[PDB]
Amino acid sequence: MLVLVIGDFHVPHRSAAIPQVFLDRLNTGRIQTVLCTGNLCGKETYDILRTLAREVHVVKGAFDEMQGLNETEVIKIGNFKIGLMHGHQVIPWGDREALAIYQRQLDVDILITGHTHKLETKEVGGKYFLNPGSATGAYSPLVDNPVPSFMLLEINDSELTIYEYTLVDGSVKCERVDFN
Repeated sequence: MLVLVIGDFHVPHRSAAIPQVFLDRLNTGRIQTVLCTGNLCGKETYDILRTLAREVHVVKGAFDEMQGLNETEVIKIGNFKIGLMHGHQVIPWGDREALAIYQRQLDVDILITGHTHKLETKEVGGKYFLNPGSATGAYSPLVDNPVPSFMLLEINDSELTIYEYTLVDGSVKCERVDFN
């Protein structure tokens, strides 16, 4: 099971484009599932996501207006129950304890959130908290210099691998995080 974790595409009145390199890479992968944190540019973004994987999941973002978008979603992949939400609702923002409360609320092994516009992989108390950052490196009050980012998860049962992709200084960088 290969899962593309992406989100935070658009900010109102600010134009952002997904880097072509990310698109070229994403277009050929055998990506089974897409978990999107929300904040889509519009229908164009959804069309793109539909091309990447058979199964696409999108939660409601701060600026999302698409009808039928749930605030939270829970998907089971391998041995992991995955919780997904935009993360603007987690107050205080990005706080470990606040996120922990939501993870417990959703009763999931993995909690995926965006909002911060900073990609982060963290394991706390045997639970995993993942943020893929902004795919387009969109403006955020929270971060001075956001960079385009996304995550690819390789899950085989209880084995979790995170591929953190970021575009820094015009050159793509990738880091691998292993969890058992």
